Amino acid sequence: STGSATTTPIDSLDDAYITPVQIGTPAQTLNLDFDTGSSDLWVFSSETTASEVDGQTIYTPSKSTTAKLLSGATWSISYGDGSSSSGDVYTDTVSVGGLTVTGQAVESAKKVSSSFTEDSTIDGLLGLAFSTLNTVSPTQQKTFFDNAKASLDSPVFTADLGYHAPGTYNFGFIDTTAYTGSITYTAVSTKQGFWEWTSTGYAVGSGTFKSTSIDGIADTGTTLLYLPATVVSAYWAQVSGAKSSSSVGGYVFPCSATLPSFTFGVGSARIVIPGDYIDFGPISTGSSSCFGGIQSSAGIGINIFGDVALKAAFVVFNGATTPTLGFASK
Ligand SMILES: CNC1Cc2ccccc2C1
Repeated sequence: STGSATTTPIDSLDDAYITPVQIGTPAQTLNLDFDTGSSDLWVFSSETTASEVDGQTIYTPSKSTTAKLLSGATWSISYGDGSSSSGDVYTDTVSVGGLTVTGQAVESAKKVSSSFTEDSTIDGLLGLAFSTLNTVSPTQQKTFFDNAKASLDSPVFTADLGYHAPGTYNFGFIDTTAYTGSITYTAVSTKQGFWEWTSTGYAVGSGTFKSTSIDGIADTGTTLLYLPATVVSAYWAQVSGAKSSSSVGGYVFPCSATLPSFTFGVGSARIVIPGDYIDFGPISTGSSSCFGGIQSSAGIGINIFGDVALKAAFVVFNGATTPTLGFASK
């Protein structure tokens, strides 16, 4: 089998992407944030504290003839940005772009943190990291991809995120029309449960490429590109007036600037992030200070190749027995 679904930016900055997902019988369609940095499929629901729902579409398990309470199971997750959610668990039928999994764990939120409430466009998350990170207790549950894998034509999914435009998540096949050149594959460590890999270096604008190993994760659920402070300083030093602001929480730059590109290495290949992808707009409405899309990972403990990096590439998440990542230009 295969599946193919369009993913759409939630706003004009590409702060996140939402993909429609069918849950239950009859189908209830929710717009989920596909997150290769976590492993829980959770949704706003009829069980979510009413004061914490503000515009989201909710899953109502009592209206699904295929929903079954997963008795005794609970979940609780905290994300790198400080947000969190928790609740209980149902199993139900879940379909993405025509690909159906029966018996998928659908984690129903009883509580969500304020950042989720305040984002009316995101109805939940669909985790695509390794199932070893799934938070369901006492019986850990498998991701949608892990459940689908054996049925897929090939044990892969691909992320093709757009810049200020829709893109595509495919399951089970690699669309050879969706990229240019060849796909360069690179080794993955699953030891932390992430799609963790080592970039071979970087360049700023038209500058010379610096060969240096940068271990990080391919994370569709993170907006920005988080890299070591040395790399990030070298980038922003090429933008007149750019500075790290403790009050704002990262590098800012004059909105009048033209940003240089940023290149990262994948083996001997190179992915070029255009400068415009690094502009996240005014820090507050009407400000002439703009927020940068490349930020330091120093306070995080891991480098994160988030959407800013991934949207410059066609990305293959290869879930074969030895997983690997593939990157192509597009
Ligand atoms: C670090 N990324 C996590 C945190 C978050 C917040 C809003 C939407 C998605 C996600 C995944």
